[PDB]
Amino acid sequence: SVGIVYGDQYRQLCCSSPKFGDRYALVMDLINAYKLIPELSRVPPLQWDSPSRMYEAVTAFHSTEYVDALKKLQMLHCEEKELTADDELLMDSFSLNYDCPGFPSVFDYSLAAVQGSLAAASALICRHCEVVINWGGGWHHAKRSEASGFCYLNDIVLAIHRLVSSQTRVLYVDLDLHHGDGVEEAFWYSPRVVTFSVHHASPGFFPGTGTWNPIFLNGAGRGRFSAFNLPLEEGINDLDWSNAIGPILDSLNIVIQPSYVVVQCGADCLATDPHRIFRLTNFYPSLSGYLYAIKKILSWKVPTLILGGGGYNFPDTARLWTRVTALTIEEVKGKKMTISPEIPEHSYFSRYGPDFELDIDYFDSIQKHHRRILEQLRNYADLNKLIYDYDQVYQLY
Ligand SMILES: O=C(NO)c1cccc(C(=O)Nc2ccccc2)c1
Ligand SMILES: [K+]
Ligand SMILES: [K+]
Ligand SMILES: [Zn+2]
Repeated sequence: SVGIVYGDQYRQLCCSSPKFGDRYALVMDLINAYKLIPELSRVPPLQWDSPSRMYEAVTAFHSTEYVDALKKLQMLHCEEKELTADDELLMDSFSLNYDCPGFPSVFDYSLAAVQGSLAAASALICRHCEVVINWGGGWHHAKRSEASGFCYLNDIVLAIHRLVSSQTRVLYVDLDLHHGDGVEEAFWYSPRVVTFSVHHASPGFFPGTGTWNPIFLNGAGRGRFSAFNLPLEEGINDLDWSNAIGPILDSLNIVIQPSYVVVQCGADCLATDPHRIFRLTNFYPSLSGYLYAIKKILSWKVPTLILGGGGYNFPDTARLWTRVTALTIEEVKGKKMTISPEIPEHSYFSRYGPDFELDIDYFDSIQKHHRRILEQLRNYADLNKLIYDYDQVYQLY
């Protein structure tokens, strides 16, 4: 089946943050408005037997002291009184400040994504679902003891850890506009989790990694060559973005033969995202780079976790992820999803004006990266004794 994470409490928590507002509600309600919910298996978020079991799960990646501080931040933001200087300094030591502020539900909000993505991983492991979608997850920037980029807990890392610990290899594909630094770092020393991020990178652009640092770092220790990156200049359209990552994706699957694929599908590469950097679309006849990538990953018939992430044009993010959800149903079940070009009437219909259409309202370096990435993949296969056909992989590019 195709699973999707939702629930009443989950929805409330995913809509409780100042940065992402009600985005998750728009996403799930547009999926509902297009009558996709009956096609999908609801995956309930994971809950625990006790505080200690919860800490045991979250501190599989995060430090106890960081989790403590994040919970304290929520507590402090539920009281009217201003933080003490000592508490401000404590929060600063975990980067729980500036772009990762406190708010009254910050811990419950952050933990909810973890609950959803851990449940999604478990549904894949027990083979209840062949693919699971979590549009409340995908928070790729959070580090062991540091919040970053409005990511407080790294649900992706925790989900991947569950998968790899269930020879199991996981391929992580990060389609967000931003470099997936938190996930890359978590598995920097781990050959069995290969990370691949395609992203914009340029001087001063967040978070700064995923590019020449100069040479290209790619993992360390036994994880050498296991972290892949494709930085792209601003302005790239569906076709060029698709041709840039298509052969890399196919080569990674052929060589790594992953037992699971985890995809972060942040929507901030859309031409209409307020970042205004890439020119991708949700068009489904150019073909949306996102849909091209997802279709290609699902053609591998590997159990796959599809997560959300960035996306700051909330209606267009719902437009894109609704099409990703329909495409996943089609590819996995084999059942054609016919979707009207009109946004159906529903709770948030007015948010899609004035056009009220499903299509978003939008009218050599890469060759060098391919040669570099192919060489790195050969080095990865050699170091990890993976038998693969070099000529066939070369023909993909
Ligand atoms: O998506 C991200 N990382 O995957 C990310 C990380 C840090 C900051 C922002 C950010 O604030 N973006 C934004 C730009 C313009 C308008 C609204 C929001 C986004
Ligand atoms: K990315
Ligand atoms: K790795
Ligand atoms: Zn992003």
